[PDB]
Amino acid sequence: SFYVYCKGPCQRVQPGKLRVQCSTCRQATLTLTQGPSCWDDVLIPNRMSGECQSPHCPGTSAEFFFKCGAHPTSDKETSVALHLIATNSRNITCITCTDVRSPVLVFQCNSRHVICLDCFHLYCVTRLNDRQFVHDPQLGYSLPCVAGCPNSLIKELHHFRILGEEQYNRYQQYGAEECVLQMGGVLCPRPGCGAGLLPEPDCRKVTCGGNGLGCGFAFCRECKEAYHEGECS
Amino acid sequence: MIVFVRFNSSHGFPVEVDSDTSIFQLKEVVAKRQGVPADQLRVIFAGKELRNDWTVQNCDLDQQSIVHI
Amino acid sequence: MQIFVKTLTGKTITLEVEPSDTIENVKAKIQDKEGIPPDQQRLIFAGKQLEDGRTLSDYNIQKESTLHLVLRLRG
Ligand SMILES: [Zn+2]
Ligand SMILES: [Zn+2]
Ligand SMILES: [Zn+2]
Ligand SMILES: [Zn+2]
Ligand SMILES: [Zn+2]
Ligand SMILES: [Zn+2]
Repeated sequence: SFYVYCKGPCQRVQPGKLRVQCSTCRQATLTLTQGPSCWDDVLIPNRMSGECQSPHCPGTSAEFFFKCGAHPTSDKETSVALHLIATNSRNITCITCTDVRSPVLVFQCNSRHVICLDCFHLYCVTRLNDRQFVHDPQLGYSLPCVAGCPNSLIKELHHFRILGEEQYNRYQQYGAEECVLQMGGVLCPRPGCGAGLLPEPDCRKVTCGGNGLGCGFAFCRECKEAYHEGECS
Repeated sequence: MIVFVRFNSSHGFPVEVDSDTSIFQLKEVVAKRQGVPADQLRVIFAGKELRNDWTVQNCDLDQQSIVHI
Repeated sequence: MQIFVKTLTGKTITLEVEPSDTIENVKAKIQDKEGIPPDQQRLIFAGKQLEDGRTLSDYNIQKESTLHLVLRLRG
């Protein structure tokens, strides 16, 4: 079975359904020439093909979508696929707690390590609050295998939906902050602000209020106090 | 059980069926509602055309899923 | 569909978008609402900078999800 995050009404990880529409008219009228064999076939856009059987449309490209399977859903009531999550049919023990639960998340390390969702939730809630998530300019704010295996950063960041709503929003906040900093940017030091700013690297003067997006504070990026001439302190 | 039909992208309408109900039976009942021939109708579900001889059970149609007739 | 754009201050803007709207397209609508020139805008989702050429669907951004906005300063 496949698993998705249903944002409503389930607000949880649920078994999902795979469906397909024509990429041009966005209607489930396309008949596939062949069935999908791998995740890439359904995840990478325009990868598979067929004929949209609505006459006025010369539909060629197939667009796969996923729905929650726990209740009836409309055609456009889509959920994000959590492709790392799998039914634990073979009763593989969790790499962390050693217990058997279903479903489980499978890391894309060489050892394909398996973690239960309780422990994954735990791994995530622990690393975020300790600022131990990793920034990759290619992937974003992610976590590797809990075992610390190389090249194991989670690519689909919707997996962090297991954090729950509030912690998920915090995750996204923290990730955006980290993105700014890794790009050589600054967060405004004024209390109640904290706007993400990306000045030229040469500039010491950073001004935060033109369109209402800023607080107008002009500060020195080094000492983070009001802009001054010469050396700090 | 109920199956929703989108006739030529029209707003889905419910149709009551059984496990034993065939595709042509559904084609007929829809043809009557739309007053058209059942022979001009094609049923599309999960990127596949459903053949007349297939039943609802055989097609693994879940409660209140949608076909594109 | 409805998505949200938030600054790191928590200031929130609501946009009406399609999954097919490019990141460039999302950046525009923001100018229409708040008057921020698109060139000054950088959009981020889950800590990943969004590239103009790409669509919301490329990042699997769902209805009612949030993008983060930060500003480039020329000085
Ligand atoms: Zn659901
Ligand atoms: Zn089409
Ligand atoms: Zn565990
Ligand atoms: Zn591993
Ligand atoms: Zn500020
Ligand atoms: Zn200074």
